[PDB]
Amino acid sequence: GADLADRFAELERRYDARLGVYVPATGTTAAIEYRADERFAFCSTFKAPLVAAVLHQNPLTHLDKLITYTSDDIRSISPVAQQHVQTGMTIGQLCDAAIRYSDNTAANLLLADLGGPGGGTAAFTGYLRSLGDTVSRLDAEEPELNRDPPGDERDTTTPHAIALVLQQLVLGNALPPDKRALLTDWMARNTTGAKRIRAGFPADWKVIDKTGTGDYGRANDIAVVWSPTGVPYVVAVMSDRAGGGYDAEPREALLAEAATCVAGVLA
Ligand code: NA
Repeated sequence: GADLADRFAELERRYDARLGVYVPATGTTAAIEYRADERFAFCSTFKAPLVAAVLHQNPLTHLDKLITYTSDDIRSISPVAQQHVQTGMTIGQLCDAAIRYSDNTAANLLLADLGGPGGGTAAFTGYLRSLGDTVSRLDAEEPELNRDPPGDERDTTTPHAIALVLQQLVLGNALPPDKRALLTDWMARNTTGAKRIRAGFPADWKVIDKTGTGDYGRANDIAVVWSPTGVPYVVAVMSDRAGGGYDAEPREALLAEAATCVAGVLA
């Protein structure tokens, strides 16, 4: 008799990694949970709820507010923002870049919009508290949030927590449907996750996601997937390879394989 947890454990051993998985239960399906209550660094996965917080806090007209910044605001990696130092970027453009290009400057600017220059990470955490998440915490802005040592609770979430956050944001009622549609669209057009959860699900499944990558071999992806018949699931996959040191290689393929196991039981 097979056991999916044993297969996740095999993946761990094969990649010399720690893997966390959460797929919330539905009316038709059991939860999938593997190290789901263990802490993993957010890395860039926080950018999706960040955009939700900004959407939540403001009228949609706020998307047109122009944010200006200088070259001294640029934090690697900022594929969009570093090309717009002269023009600035609107809040909407920043949300786009933060999700679709994992743009770090965009994320820091959004944190500043949310909670001001000193308060953004605290404001973000407070948004998660408002969704019922009492475990997650954001402490640093980009790029330091990717660099906490293993064991350090700063800048961490759990697969269970982030999955339930994403569930509420995309499938639930955390956002009104207009704002929900914007978040969903940005995630749907993400340029970063083709080799993660997307790679484990057949082509006839829709996948929207937000990736995260950091030190200690951290590679995460949080997604909402729809079956070919329109049935949605939230899939959170987190990993690290802390045993390898701060410069351990993040392994996208581990997330792809984890997602394959998930798809195998959801299909
Ligand atoms: Na400027």
